[PDB]
Amino acid sequence: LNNVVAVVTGAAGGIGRELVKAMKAANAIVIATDMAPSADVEGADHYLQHDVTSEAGWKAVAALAQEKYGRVDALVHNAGISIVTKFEDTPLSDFHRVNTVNVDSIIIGTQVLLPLLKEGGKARAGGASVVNFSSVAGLRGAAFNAAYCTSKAAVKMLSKCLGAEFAALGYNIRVNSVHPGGIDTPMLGSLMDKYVELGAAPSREVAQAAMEMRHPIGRMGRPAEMGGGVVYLCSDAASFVTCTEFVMDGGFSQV
Amino acid sequence: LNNVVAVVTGAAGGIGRELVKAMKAANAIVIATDMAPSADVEGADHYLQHDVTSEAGWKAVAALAQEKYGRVDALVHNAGISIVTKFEDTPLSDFHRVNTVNVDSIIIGTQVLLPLLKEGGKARAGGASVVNFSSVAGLRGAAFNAAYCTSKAAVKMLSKCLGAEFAALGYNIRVNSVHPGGIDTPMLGSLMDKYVELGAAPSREVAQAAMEMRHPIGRMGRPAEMGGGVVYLCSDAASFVTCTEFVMDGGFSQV
Amino acid sequence: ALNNVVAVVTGAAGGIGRELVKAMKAANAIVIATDMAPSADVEGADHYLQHDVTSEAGWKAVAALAQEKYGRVDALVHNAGISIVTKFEDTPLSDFHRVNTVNVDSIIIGTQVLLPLLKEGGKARAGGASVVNFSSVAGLRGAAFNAAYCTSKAAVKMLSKCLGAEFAALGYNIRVNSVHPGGIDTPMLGSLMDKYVELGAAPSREVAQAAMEMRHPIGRMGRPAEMGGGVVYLCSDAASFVTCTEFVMDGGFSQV
Amino acid sequence: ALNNVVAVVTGAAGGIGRELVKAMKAANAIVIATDMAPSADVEGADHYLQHDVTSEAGWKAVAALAQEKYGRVDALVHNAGISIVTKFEDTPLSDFHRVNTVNVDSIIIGTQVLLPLLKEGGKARAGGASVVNFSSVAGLRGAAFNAAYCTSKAAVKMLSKCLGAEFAALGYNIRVNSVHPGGIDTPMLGSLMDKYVELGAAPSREVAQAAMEMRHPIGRMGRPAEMGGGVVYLCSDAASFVTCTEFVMDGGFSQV
Repeated sequence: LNNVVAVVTGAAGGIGRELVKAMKAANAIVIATDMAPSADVEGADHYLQHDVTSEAGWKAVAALAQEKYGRVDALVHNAGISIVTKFEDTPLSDFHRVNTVNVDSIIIGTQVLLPLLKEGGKARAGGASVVNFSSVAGLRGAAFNAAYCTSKAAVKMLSKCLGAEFAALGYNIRVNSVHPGGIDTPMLGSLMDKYVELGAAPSREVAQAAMEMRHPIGRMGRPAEMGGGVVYLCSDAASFVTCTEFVMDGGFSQV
Repeated sequence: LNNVVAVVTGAAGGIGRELVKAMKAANAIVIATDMAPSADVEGADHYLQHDVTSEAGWKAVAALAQEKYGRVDALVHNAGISIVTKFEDTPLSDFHRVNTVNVDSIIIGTQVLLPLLKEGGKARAGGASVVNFSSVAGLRGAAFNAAYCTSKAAVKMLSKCLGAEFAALGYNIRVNSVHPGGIDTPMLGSLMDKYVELGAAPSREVAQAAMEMRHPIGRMGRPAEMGGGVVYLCSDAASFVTCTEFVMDGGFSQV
Repeated sequence: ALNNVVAVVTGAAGGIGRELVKAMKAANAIVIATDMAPSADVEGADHYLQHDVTSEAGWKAVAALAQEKYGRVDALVHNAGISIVTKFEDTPLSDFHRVNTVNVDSIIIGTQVLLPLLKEGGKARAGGASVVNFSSVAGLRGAAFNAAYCTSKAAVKMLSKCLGAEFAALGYNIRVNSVHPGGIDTPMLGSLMDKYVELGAAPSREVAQAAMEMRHPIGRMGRPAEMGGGVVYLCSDAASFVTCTEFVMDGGFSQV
Repeated sequence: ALNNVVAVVTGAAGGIGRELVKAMKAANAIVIATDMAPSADVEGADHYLQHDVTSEAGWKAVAALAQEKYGRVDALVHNAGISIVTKFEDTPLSDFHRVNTVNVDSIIIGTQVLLPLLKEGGKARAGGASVVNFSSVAGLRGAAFNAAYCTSKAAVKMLSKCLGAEFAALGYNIRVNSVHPGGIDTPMLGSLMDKYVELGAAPSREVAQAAMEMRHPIGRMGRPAEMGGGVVYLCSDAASFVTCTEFVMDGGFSQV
């Protein structure tokens, strides 16, 4: 990932934090972001208090990189929220509230960074790499998981839309969705806990008697293994990778 | 489909009326609902003017089935929109306008027809049949169908999540998904005008053939051909057909 | 709807074998049910023939009748299946080959011998002649102790769409549809778990059946009867435009 | 991280095969490259062998070189391919079988005989060893005049969701993965578009060439070289939690 201007949202969460530091490990010129003021950022040159649900937010991202590097050669649409809760008890406003961050996190972003992710596509042979974080829960939907699965199913599909159309409009901006599994983040630290609140679990360790084993590979993911193809995608390695479904899920779904 | 109190939104759609007709030879009690005040909706047995995202509107359709029968066996949504648009020029409103008529017509409407749906699986062994139309475009990427495909993707996914959640909470309601290709409808129609106005297809003759040749069946799907697959869905012959990418394309996808 | 439809169903004296015939006759299309059984008590099945489905000499004899007796086939039904449950490391090469042979080659030879009698299907119903390839969720998804089995099914799976696409824009009118049945109750499936326990993967045959049923959101397995109308539908012309399809009748099992 | 990783590589003299080699020694992993070709100057490759993959002999020709010289296999590769286009109704079952053993059996004795060293390959390495099989677009979506091919590449796809799932639930650390490439311009994929005239698929050769080009949302025909990158990933332990799943390098083809 040499001479590549990047950016990554949500990179102060479990997966987020690593993606920045293992993208300077990739030696890409990262810019980090998160909802928060400012704290400890490793590798990344610059940070922005960011919420992928804030249009004005995003501009600040464009105008920065604009001055800062004058191009954008990567984009990891990452920041997103996972929720588990009774459907005939969930409002429509909850349903949007998920999409807001997970789906319309991708769009307003990439619309704002569109003048930029142009320039970046041109100055590299492989292209401007665009990475959306869907899931396995966007591949296979889950029970009591209704609005969380429809999120990553759009984060599945929007990608195809973004690769093929951008290809259409000439641009060389590769787009590719991302499909993790039941990642060990403190988010999921209290999401099995929410399978409990819906009865399907006597205790927290009996729902944590499902997620690892729905994986053949037999264990909760770790937020380390996830950067490996993320750099890959962003780099002229995956030059010929568009529209794709990049899946790292312990063989969760195949089975 | 004996003793089938069944609901058919957008019954004045190209596909709409022909499902209405093709459920009568099966001998079902149809309920035609649409945006129009009253037309000659051929086949139906009770007609409503029905805004498909109006919450209190699905309470006038839950009203009648409650009135006349006190059960809902089948639930078929249909009123589904497609914009053709330049992704970077697309309003988010208009992105927000499609998830609403389509994806968000399920989250509301089922809840209001849910009371009479848990009745269906008690009145019928083969259960209660909920059919959100998805489509091929909500399976696979299609540029300048940028705000249309993501929709039916969740329409693809939720179907799953609902159907799964209901069966996990021992409702006898199954939920499937129909995925028609470029169906000889006034929807497959004048969107080839949009393509044209985009200046994206040269002519409709071109546009016709691009949507003709992506099916190696050559023809683009007659609305009554989808009749069979709907019927099967509703029946107790489809009592093991839940949460399915049961297809009807003529060859748009698998190749 | 099955009118005028001369059909060939294999594995007829099987479970899903018996039932397919029943429902097709219940729609009232001329079944020509076939199996390896020397003779078979099959409700309605207008015909019965000892037919080895790997054997060419087999489909020959199928075709003799279907020509002489109707001079066409309107619905070819490869239901003829075996299942092999075994560790890849221990699975002989030929075990792989015995399976594919019976479940893919079986299918291949007759869509080649009965292909003549299918081209008239191209003619006798505009709604094409209905090829009904029985894959499975093994054809859909993967499994431990089902190596050769799933691979075999996924050839069936794929062969279908090859035949959906070829037989189409060659003018031949023939739809090829792929049924992928989920857990279906037979002294086939009611004993395919034994093996996992025979291996020892599961302690008991109760537990063999446990996660079996629960791996479908619906929570149970399938009736032989609950595999009925899906063939009928494919063989019904309500779907003249429905080919290359994985017709998934598994109880959502795959999708979640 | 392709360091202290002993590979094995088939279809070596093949055009992609060659790209795959360079792009893995310039990552500093320990190559054992294999092919049937009599003579091969396989750039990057530490060792070349003359190997028949429809042969446990050929496969135990590999095994000794990894037996004697090293003591493990960390990245076995199965890269051989035949790419037949045939009329379904002009494929003998033999021509069906020829495209089995080179394409599917090759992966079996590759993985039955090398299984010990795959295990030994999975002990020093974190997320484990990987088998990174080579299917094809054909192996996922369908296409005409690829009957025996698109199956053969489907019988890859699935075999490996079998093999992925069977080893992990065996307490080995020996991952199994697959790629499905799109249109890669090679002499391997060379004048095969002539066939799409000898039958009559599209008028000429260069509009058959651009007919293949058309489909691709990416717009262009890939390169042999491009595969290697998405092969250099899967093998490394930074692609540890990638198993059973179908890593895709097609250029958008499948996705629209």
